[PDB]
Amino acid sequence: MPYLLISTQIRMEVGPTMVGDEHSDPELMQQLGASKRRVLGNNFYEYYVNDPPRIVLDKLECRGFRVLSMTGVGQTLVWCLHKE
Amino acid sequence: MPYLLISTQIRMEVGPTMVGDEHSDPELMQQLGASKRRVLGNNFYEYYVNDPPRIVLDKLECRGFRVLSMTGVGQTLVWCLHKE
Amino acid sequence: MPYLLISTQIRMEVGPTMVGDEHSDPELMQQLGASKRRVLGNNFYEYYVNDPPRIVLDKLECRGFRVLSMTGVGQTLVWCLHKE
Amino acid sequence: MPYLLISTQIRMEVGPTMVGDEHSDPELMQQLGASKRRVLGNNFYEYYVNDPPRIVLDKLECRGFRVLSMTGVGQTLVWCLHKE
Amino acid sequence: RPRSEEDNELNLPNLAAAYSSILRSLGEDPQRQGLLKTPWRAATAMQFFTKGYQETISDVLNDAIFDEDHDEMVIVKDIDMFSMCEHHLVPFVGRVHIGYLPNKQVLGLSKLARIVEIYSRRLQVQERLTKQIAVAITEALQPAGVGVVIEATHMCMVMRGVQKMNSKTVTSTMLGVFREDPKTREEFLTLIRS
Amino acid sequence: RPRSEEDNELNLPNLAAAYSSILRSLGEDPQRQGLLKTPWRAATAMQFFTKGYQETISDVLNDAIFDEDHDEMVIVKDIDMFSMCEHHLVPFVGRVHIGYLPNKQVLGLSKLARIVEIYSRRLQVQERLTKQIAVAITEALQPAGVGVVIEATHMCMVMRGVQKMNSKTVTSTMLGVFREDPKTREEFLTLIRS
Amino acid sequence: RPRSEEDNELNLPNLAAAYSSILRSLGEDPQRQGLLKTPWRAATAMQFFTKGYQETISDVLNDAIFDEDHDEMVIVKDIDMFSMCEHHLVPFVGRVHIGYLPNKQVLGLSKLARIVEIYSRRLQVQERLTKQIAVAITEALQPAGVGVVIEATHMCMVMRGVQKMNSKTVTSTMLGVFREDPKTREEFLTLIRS
Amino acid sequence: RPRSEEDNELNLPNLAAAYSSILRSLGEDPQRQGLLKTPWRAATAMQFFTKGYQETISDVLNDAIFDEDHDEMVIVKDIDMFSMCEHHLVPFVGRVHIGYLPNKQVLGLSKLARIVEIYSRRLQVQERLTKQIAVAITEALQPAGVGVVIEATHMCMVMRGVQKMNSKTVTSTMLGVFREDPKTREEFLTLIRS
Amino acid sequence: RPRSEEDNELNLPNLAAAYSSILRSLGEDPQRQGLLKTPWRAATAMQFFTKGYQETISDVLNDAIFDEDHDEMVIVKDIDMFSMCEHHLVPFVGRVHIGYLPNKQVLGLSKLARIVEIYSRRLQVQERLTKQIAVAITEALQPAGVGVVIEATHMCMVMRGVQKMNSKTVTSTMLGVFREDPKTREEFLTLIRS
Amino acid sequence: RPRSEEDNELNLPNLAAAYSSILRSLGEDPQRQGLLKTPWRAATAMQFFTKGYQETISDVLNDAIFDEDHDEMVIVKDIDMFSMCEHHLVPFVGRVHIGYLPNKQVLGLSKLARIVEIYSRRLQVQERLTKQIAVAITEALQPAGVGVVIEATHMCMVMRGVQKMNSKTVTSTMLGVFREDPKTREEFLTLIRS
Amino acid sequence: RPRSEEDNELNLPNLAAAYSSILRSLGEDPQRQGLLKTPWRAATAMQFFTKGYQETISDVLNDAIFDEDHDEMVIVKDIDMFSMCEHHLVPFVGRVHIGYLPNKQVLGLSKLARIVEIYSRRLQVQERLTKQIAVAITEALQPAGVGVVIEATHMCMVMRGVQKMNSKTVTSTMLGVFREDPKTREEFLTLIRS
Amino acid sequence: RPRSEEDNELNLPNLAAAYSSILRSLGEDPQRQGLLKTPWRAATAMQFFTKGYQETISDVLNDAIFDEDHDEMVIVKDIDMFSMCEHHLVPFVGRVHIGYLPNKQVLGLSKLARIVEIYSRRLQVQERLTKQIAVAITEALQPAGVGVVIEATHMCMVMRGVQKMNSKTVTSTMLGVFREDPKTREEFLTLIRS
Ligand SMILES: C[C@H](O)[C@H](O)C1=Nc2c(nc(N)[nH]c2=O)NC1
Ligand SMILES: C[C@H](O)[C@H](O)C1=Nc2c(nc(N)[nH]c2=O)NC1
Ligand SMILES: C[C@H](O)[C@H](O)C1=Nc2c(nc(N)[nH]c2=O)NC1
Ligand SMILES: C[C@H](O)[C@H](O)C1=Nc2c(nc(N)[nH]c2=O)NC1
Ligand SMILES: C[C@H](O)[C@H](O)C1=Nc2c(nc(N)[nH]c2=O)NC1
Ligand SMILES: C[C@H](O)[C@H](O)C1=Nc2c(nc(N)[nH]c2=O)NC1
Ligand SMILES: C[C@H](O)[C@H](O)C1=Nc2c(nc(N)[nH]c2=O)NC1
Ligand SMILES: C[C@H](O)[C@H](O)C1=Nc2c(nc(N)[nH]c2=O)NC1
Ligand code: NA
Ligand code: NA
Ligand code: NA
Ligand code: NA
Ligand SMILES: [Zn+2]
Ligand SMILES: [Zn+2]
Ligand SMILES: [Zn+2]
Ligand SMILES: [Zn+2]
Ligand SMILES: [Zn+2]
Ligand SMILES: [Zn+2]
Ligand SMILES: [Zn+2]
Ligand SMILES: [Zn+2]
Repeated sequence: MPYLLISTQIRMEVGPTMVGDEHSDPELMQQLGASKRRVLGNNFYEYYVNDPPRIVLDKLECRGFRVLSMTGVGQTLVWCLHKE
Repeated sequence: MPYLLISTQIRMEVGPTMVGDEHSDPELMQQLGASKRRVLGNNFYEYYVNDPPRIVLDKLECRGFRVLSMTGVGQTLVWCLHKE
Repeated sequence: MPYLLISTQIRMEVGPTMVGDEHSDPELMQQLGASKRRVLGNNFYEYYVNDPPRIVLDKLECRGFRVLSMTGVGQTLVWCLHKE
Repeated sequence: MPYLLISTQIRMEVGPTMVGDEHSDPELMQQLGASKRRVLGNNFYEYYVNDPPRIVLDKLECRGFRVLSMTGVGQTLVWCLHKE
Repeated sequence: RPRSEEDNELNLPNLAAAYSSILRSLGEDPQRQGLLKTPWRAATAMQFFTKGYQETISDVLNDAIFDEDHDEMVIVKDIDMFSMCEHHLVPFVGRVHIGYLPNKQVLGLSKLARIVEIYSRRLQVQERLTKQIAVAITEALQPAGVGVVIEATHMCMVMRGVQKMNSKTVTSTMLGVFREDPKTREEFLTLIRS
Repeated sequence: RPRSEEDNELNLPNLAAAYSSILRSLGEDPQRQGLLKTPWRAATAMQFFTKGYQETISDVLNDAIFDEDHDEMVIVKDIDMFSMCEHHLVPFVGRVHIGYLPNKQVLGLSKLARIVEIYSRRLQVQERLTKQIAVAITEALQPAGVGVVIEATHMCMVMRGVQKMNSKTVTSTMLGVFREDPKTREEFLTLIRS
Repeated sequence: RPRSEEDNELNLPNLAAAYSSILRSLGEDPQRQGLLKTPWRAATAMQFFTKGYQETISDVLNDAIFDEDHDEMVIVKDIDMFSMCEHHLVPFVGRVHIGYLPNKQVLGLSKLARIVEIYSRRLQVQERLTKQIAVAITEALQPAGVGVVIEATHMCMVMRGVQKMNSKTVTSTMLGVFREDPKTREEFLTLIRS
Repeated sequence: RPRSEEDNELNLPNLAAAYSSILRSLGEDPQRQGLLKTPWRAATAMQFFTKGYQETISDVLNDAIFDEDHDEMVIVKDIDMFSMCEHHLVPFVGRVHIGYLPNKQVLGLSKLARIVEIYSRRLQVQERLTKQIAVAITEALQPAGVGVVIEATHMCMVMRGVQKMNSKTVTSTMLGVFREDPKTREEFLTLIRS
Repeated sequence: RPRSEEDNELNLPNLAAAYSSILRSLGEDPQRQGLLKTPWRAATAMQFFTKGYQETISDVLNDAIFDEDHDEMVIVKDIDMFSMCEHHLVPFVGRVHIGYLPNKQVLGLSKLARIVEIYSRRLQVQERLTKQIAVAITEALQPAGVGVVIEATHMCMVMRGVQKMNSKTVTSTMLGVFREDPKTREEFLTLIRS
Repeated sequence: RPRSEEDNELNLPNLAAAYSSILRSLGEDPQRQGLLKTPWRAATAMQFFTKGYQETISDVLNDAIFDEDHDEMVIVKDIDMFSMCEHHLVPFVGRVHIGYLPNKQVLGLSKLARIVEIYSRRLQVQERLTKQIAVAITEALQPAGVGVVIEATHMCMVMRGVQKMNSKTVTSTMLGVFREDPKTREEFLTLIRS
Repeated sequence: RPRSEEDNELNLPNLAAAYSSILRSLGEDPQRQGLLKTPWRAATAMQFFTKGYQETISDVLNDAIFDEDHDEMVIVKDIDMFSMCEHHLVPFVGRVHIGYLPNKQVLGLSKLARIVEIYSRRLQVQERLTKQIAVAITEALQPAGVGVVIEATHMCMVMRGVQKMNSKTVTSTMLGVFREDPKTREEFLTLIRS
Repeated sequence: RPRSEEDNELNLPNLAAAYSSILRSLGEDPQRQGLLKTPWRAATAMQFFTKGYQETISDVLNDAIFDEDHDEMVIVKDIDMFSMCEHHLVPFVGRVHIGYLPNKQVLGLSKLARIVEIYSRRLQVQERLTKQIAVAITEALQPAGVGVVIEATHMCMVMRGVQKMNSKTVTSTMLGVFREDPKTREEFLTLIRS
């Protein structure tokens, strides 16, 4: 599982940070301290942490990930990381 | 702390430039000449400088940071830098 | 001064292209054939050229710059170049 | 002429793909099979092809270009390629 | 378990008794010509205003239909709604606007209205009422998105307290693509207007 | 004798007890978070809706002023009014339009509105309310004529029973020249419009 | 004798002094930044609101013109008017509608408006204001008839006291044929509408 | 410390005195029939227009309720508001529209209105009034965002100075998500319309 | 004799000269870019505004047609009209409403409008304009009755002097059965509304 | 230097003479009863219409106040504006809407209106007037942004030429954040509506 | 005898020929793509606009029903109507309002509309159309009274000639009690409004 | 080459002859009183409706003015427009809304309207009309962008065929920044509303 996608809404200096979908690495999610939830309105589960994205990026560095690309879609900020 | 996220609103040729959240490196924030504040409406603190982003990018170069990705989200411009 | 930020509005196949703020390298601005101005409504000065961004990118290549990232913010296209 | 900018609107799986401005390399434009036109409302000429961007990207590979960055601005998708 | 017609018969006398007590406690004469049948009329009325307690969303929420051929926004606007605020037992009235984008399931247009009736005819809080309506639609259809807007006048704010006539309370719940997609939300918001 | 603040204190507990009882008789849990203070809030609310009983027209009807120099029609339209129908104890709300032609006595504009409040703030019947307002003005001023129109929405007709939304009840009292003179009545009716 | 510009100069300081006193008596700090020039701005404003006292109807009432060839109804409606009620010194604002049927004398349209300014710009009572306007036109023209209607919002009834927002006071004076002839009055009342 | 009822009693005579002085300084006769009780009526009125000083947001800002189950936009629109401009002591009136997206805390609908009353009933500046209402809601709820829009007519701009009738002043405060998210702001702006 | 195209040519230079003079007398520079052709444009425009002088009712008033078979009321409402007040040479604009009951002669609808153009396109006074239109129709048809109402805004009352924006002047001429019969006048007045 | 009262006295006769000349050149008789005082009234009127020339933005643009505590949008809409097009010397009238987002300096609400009066009361072109208002606000406040929209009716397009009644000209200037931020521009455009 | 489908077939070619000729005489090219089928479309359209000639009132005027039990006013308002003025062959469009008071015979509601269709779909004059409608109803029902009002926009007055946009022609026929009784006419005129 | 006055004289007879032919082919009697002058009136009218053919855009498109100092949106809305559909030769009427953002050249407001007249007064198709107006402005100004919206009623869709009254056809052309920038297009669309 080399590719990872994480995101945050509206403002970046504060969480929550979405870090995974239903088929995400359970161990990696646990390492990040992420909880699984299904927000009302969404027809899918998500893993999230209350940490700002910066903190989550540093944690992913430790697990050997690198930011390949970052983009904004709407008011949501998204990061594409690769296991390098 | 390898990853850094900075941003600026509306127009880039002028500040302020947001350079950090509550858990940002106090020393790095000081090196940049950033102040900490909590804008009315936001439920979080931020570090900012009156310098345009370009000036802040050159300063981060000196402290060993490199721009990995830049994106626009809404009317806000964001830069993802890595300690390389 | 390693980092540079240039931009163009609405459509890319035509200028003007914004190439600098008040504290931009006067020599580099001159090399690009840029003029300084302060558009009504803006509380800051800018350097611009009537060239489309492509032409400006080639010119910056000659002065040793490389595009690191490009993004859209609103209807404005922005390029982050580095002195490499 | 190392830098190139191409774009496509709304949906990517279909053309047309804009591949150049007035001062674009006539030979490269011809190699791509692009025509020159001036759409009503625009005060400039453009080079375009009916091919989807993917097809145009592969063709530029052959002429020695590499995608450096890709971004969205409005409903338009833009690619920044460099002669590498 | 939902309230029943039997429950209403057994409790009618106590209600009537309570209202009769209220009349005396206010300074009125329950014997007075135009007040004689009041205790029963007031009781019966209050039972009607809270008849939603004797219904369960399950019933209505089971008449969903499979249909993945109608990818379009469905809106039922200007649904009259009358409810009682649980805080003062005074009614708040206005309209409800529902909109949704289906995935594979659809709901009959009248059924949407019934959802509004089951929840609005209870002692309520506007925010709760709004969410309950939206949640019901969500759980019955698993839609791409749903929107619910309620615009009402709270009599306890016009007839008393802050006494702001003209004043209105609008509550809005946007779920799924109604929340994520700006094009979607703006469309719903426009199509429910004037 | 009119109701008093003391009366309200002594009766507040009984009212609260009655409302607490009603909650149980409806099937609700008076212990539930948002229903705890309800018995008191409903009671206090009901006392405010009927605060007209603690006032007497005598006070206000004694501030008439002599003036036979202003032979013109005086109208105070769009007076907001909130009342409770005595039949179901559900409120009916709307506006009151007052007009009169003085003889030798006039009444302060605000005083006209106070007449509306003293009577509307009781358990009522729209026809009675209309007449009381008119009779008050008549006995206080001995005017050449007086007109009183009331347009209201009865919640017990919208939220239940015949359930006619949009439906409005209008009551009109024309006295003296307002009744006799076609020019007079037509003028009043036009000046109180839109 | 009418008030004069000199009178306003001599009295400005006392007014300023009085308003400054009011500020302190309310609990404010007259030294506070945005309250420094207030005593003078308030005084000046009050003198402007009452500038009608420094004018006399005589002047305007002498520019009447002989003309018995224009037998038609003349109306000047929607004349904006701002006045101060003499009872609370709070303003009441609205519109004035004037109409008349000439005999042998006419009055310039702008002059009708000036009559409204002379009397409205004083401490007033809506009934008196209406009558004075009517009486002026009558004495200046000896018309077949004249009608004057005033629609206004009294701030002292919206911002306080009976606190009836939406509430409006209409005063109407019908003289001569405007009172006698039903066709005349109905016409005026229609032509001044919407 | 806030103003008190005792403060009003002690200061009433000085106010009355100052207004009586103003009457004389304007050219009027304080003895005149309809002006006798004016000095007290004006003073009493002025105290009422500034009764917000005798209240502190602390009281109202302490009745927040924990609730993270209602993720929806809450709006209370068309709140009538009457205030006094501190510059000329003339009133400005209009409406206030409030909206917010809660995080974990909610505020009673009537409480939002009380916040408006506390700040609007003081000598004010529209911009400051807008901010204070917004700041209050923020500090009391720590919401995801909040929006406050005020539309009012400044009598000092209509009755004098630039004298622009029809002219209105709108002030808008957008905080948090209301400022960041375009979908959010556009929604609030639509839901508070017509 | 009416004005002619030759008269306009001969006088154009003098007009242009007068306007050029006015520009200088106002403080402007007639040489300034956007003011060069002004003297001519202003003159030509002022000639157009007064083109009514070069026409005579005689022409139009000679196309009446015999017809005693159409005993019904004929109305042409909302005829746009633009005129210049002779007092200040500022334009007053609005609408004209015409109605008549024929005896034996009728007039083409477009001809009624042309009557308005011939008289409105001159230096005028609203009252005269109204009468001239009425008299023309009267003399051309000898009708059972005729009504003419003019509603207009006088720029010299909005842009200056009394400066009453919103203000409008209405003039009404009722002749024959339009004056005598209340049923007739009321009908015309209703049919010309909204 | 700006025009002066002295300049107006010296030039009044020349204006009067030019207008008197215009009357003759049009075919009228300057001696005619209602045209006698016209040359003076027209001249005086034209001077009033251009009284903006005797004022300089400098005065008003120096009453800016430091304040960085009010980060909110300030709008003053529906400012009545009357001007004269420099091309035909016919007036164009309508409304001006101003909005801005301050940085560290604010401007008194009435001052915004005065900026409109200084430039609108001159011979103008709608695009220039718009820009001048916007530039004045920009230079006096260095705001984060400013917006100015003018909607007017050009009499020279309604009363003549293309003769398009109903036709209106709208000019819009968006500076700073009002131009850059879609959220900002949309908000101003909504808040200035209906 | 009425026109027939056969007549339409025989004449269609000539009509098409005439329109084809018109195209050439206007400077157009009848061969041009979008003008090829025009000669036939125009002819067919013109035959439809005049289809009233192929119907006779007799048919419809024979379906009257005996009924003297319904003594009430019957009104069919807002009947869309499209006609062609016989003078310029340009259409005039608007609405027809019909009302009557029966004696012993009644007419089906839809039949009233058919009467409008038979007469409006011909080359017409608004006054004639009005009378024909009225006369048909009169002769078919011998009612106590009848009223017919037509409001329409004549394109030949908007698109050309006097070129008065906004302008409307209203024709009104009052027969029997609709003419004699003021109560009756006023009622009809009110009930057909807005 | 454009049509000429001479062409109209030579072709007027042929048109008149065709219309006379049409009258007989419809079943009417061209000798009938009110139909005698119709052939000439119909012809004259049709020539007026198509007078755009005798003009060339070149003339108007050459009066552009250099100006790069007015970076603001210019809109001219509610331009009345009357045209003839080329398919049925029945008119379609409504309004045109034009807006543009200049680069270095501007166009006189009245000139914009003249562009609409030159193209609308021809046999047309709404989509072509829209484009031609837009292209004209583009080619004359080389603007940053331009927007053209046309709202009209097609008589051939109301009076016949699908016969949909109320039905309107809207065509919209957005060029340059009006198409690219969402902020721009939304602004134009708002400013041209109500
Ligand atoms: C992803 C997909 O485009 C989205 O769920 C949809 N949105 C919409 C839709 N239909 C409408 N009318 N509006 C929408 O916003 N169908 C599908
Ligand atoms: C008898 C006398 O004419 C009658 O009482 C009056 N009617 C009226 C009046 N004033 C008005 N405005 N309207 C009336 O109907 N004053 C006196
Ligand atoms: C006696 C005479 O008929 C009466 O005074 C008039 N009334 C009227 C009038 N004109 C109008 N428009 N309305 C009237 O009521 N002219 C004269
Ligand atoms: C981040 C999250 O999507 C945002 O705080 C929310 N916005 C909104 C919301 N609810 C509504 N109705 N509108 C919003 O814009 N709930 C939450
Ligand atoms: C005397 C005769 O009845 C009177 O002149 C008429 N009045 C009227 C009329 N027709 C209408 N519509 N209204 C009238 O008032 N025809 C004739
Ligand atoms: C950059 C900053 O967020 C921006 O200048 C602002 N925009 C707005 C604001 N306030 C409002 N009401 N609307 C805005 O668009 N305050 C500040
Ligand atoms: C004579 C008799 O009263 C008269 O014909 C009637 N008029 C009327 C009526 N019904 C109505 N609704 N209106 C009338 O004016 N029925 C009968
Ligand atoms: C690129 C530049 O910002 C764009 O051409 C402009 N847009 C606009 C403008 N002015 C307005 N009012 N609206 C715009 O969208 N001036 C210039
Ligand atoms: Na976040
Ligand atoms: Na910035
Ligand atoms: Na560009
Ligand atoms: Na594409
Ligand atoms: Zn409540
Ligand atoms: Zn009831
Ligand atoms: Zn008062
Ligand atoms: Zn003020
Ligand atoms: Zn005048
Ligand atoms: Zn002009
Ligand atoms: Zn015609
Ligand atoms: Zn057609």
